[PDB]
Amino acid sequence: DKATIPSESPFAAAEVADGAIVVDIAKMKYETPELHVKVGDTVTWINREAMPHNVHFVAGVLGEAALKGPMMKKEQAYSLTFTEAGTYDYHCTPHPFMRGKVVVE
Ligand SMILES: [Cu+2]
Repeated sequence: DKATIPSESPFAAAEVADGAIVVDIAKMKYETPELHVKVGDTVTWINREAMPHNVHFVAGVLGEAALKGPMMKKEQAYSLTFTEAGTYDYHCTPHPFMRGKVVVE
């Protein structure tokens, strides 16, 4: 896997690690649809709206199988730590029109 997952379950926005690299989700969009980070960084998505959202990576992207993240409720978060350079596209399972990518340098 080209990513590790600190927590399988979503957690509270207030529980996000200091100096976290945050991508907010609001208005049915990932606020930073093109995020650039370095190898070893942890990316955290935070849902700021009542409609649940997730991040879903298709099979072959971060590993052999698809990585379908859990649904985040309002003010819930979810992290992924990227261990290899590359460009990783993702989308929201229930709302596939919501798309983003993280470019690991
Ligand atoms: Cu969504």
